[PDB]
Amino acid sequence: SVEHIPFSHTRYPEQEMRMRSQEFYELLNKRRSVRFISSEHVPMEVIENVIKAAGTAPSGAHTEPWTFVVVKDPDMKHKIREIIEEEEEINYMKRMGKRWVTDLKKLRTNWIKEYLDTAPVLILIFKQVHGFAANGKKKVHYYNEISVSIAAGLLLAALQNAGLVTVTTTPLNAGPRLRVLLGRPSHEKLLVLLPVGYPSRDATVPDLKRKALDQIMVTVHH
Amino acid sequence: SVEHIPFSHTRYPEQEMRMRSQEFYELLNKRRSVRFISSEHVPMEVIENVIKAAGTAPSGAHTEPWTFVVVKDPDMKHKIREIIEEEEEINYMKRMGKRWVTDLKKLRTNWIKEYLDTAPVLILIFKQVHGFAANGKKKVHYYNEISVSIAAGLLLAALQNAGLVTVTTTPLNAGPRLRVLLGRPSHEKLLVLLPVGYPSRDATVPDLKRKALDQIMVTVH
Ligand SMILES: Cc1cc2nc3c(=O)[nH]c(=O)nc-3n(C[C@H](O)[C@H](O)[C@H](O)COP(=O)(O)O)c2cc1C
Ligand SMILES: Cc1cc2nc3c(=O)[nH]c(=O)nc-3n(C[C@H](O)[C@H](O)[C@H](O)COP(=O)(O)O)c2cc1C
Ligand SMILES: N[C@@H](Cc1ccc(O)c(I)c1)C(=O)O
Ligand SMILES: N[C@@H](Cc1ccc(O)c(I)c1)C(=O)O
Repeated sequence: SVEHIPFSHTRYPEQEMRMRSQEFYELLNKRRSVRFISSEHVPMEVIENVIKAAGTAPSGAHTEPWTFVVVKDPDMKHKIREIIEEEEEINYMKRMGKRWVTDLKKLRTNWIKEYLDTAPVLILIFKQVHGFAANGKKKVHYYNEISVSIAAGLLLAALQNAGLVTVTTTPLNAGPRLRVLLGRPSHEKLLVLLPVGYPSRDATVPDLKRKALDQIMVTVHH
Repeated sequence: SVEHIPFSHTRYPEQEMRMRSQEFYELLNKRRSVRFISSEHVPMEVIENVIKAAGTAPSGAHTEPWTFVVVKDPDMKHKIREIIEEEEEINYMKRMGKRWVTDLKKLRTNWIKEYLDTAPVLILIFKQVHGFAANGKKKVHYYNEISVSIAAGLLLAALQNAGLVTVTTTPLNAGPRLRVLLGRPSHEKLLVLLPVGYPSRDATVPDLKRKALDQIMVTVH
């Protein structure tokens, strides 16, 4: 159907591979989810580059099932805020349940989300649960959720790389209202919302620790 | 429950932010899924650094619901190969269906997977659909699949950054046999399998193109 071509690869000497892999780990390790974000301007060129980076993700059968909806308009951001705070309040009060609520205590999150106003840019990542071809026939988006999550991962990496912060959020039950507000089609579903900017001078994060290597990696012999 | 501490941030001057974001895009853009992988040795230090990088992912309510199972043993890799080829053959013949099969023609994939033997290292990413606390009580892993996929994304980025290649694979219906072979617990499920190494001198990729920016980005006023 399409042509297959020689793959062109950039290879480093081993020592540099070692250093690169270490530095990249050290860089990503400094990524923390930040819930206090400055209103300070960020260059749209950088925002575009991080979205381009996300778009380089692999996807099931090459379907690229993602839409990155960018919101900079203050009225639109605030509209987004109110929807989310409204739904999250019901979430904390009742819909998540006691266990989940208890599970969140360590993070000190609640239903008020100031960052949705203060962050200069919001990125809403929509997955396309199926697509359409040019003739208007439906196309299957194999593993679209995983594919879009991988893209989101790349996006997260690209933000850290560029010196920006965010917090990956899942505004449970806000999806349908957000879809309508933002004029997205019925086959798109909000996956995560990323408020983007610099951290506030007064930003804090929970003193969480990541697992040791021997807690996430298992090597298997015979 | 735990303490909240000042967040420490590394910030660049804007111009450098621009250049960094561009270079990182250009680096990731050169990532392609590679299905022809050399048996040449790769430093385990690098493999560990890419797994460490994956492990830095955010996760729902801080649950880190992932297990990276590393396989270098040739017997064990071959065992993995046979399970997958066996299941994939049924997949192409019958289980995926005509539409999916047609959808894969452009990639020229079939049920034979030489890379599972030739790649010096296989990484099987397992999601923990729920976890256990130290007392043995069950813990909920909120959005574990998304959380693990995001980790996989970071892993993919880390591989490209270190000059390694792979192909993200989903060996449909091979999950249960693979979990048993590899001694993983019942609450772990194989998400993707990544064969890792250098590309074969003769590696090819389909001449696919990515969407234009204006095809993935929408700005809303
Ligand atoms: C969720 C997911 C599942 C995939 N499963 C397979 C697979 O089973 N076999 C395979 O050969 N490639 C698989 N791929 C790789 C895609 O076919 C590949 O990303 C796509 O063709 C675009 O190519 P690229 O990664 O070089 O940009 C998968 C990718 C994703 C995101
Ligand atoms: C799928 C997913 C959903 C998340 N949803 C939220 C959310 O709705 N609200 C929030 O404040 N943080 C959310 N987070 C962020 C996590 O709480 C955070 O990643 C975790 O506490 C560990 O913190 P760290 O990112 O700084 O390592 C989410 C993370 C993931 C992976
Ligand atoms: N897992 C099979 C088929 C396959 C292949 C590529 C792809 O993007 C998808 I979604 C499925 C295989 O490995 O051939
Ligand atoms: N979405 C809610 C609750 C929440 C918060 C953090 C988190 O890791 C998870 I999973 C859920 C909120 O944003 O507060």
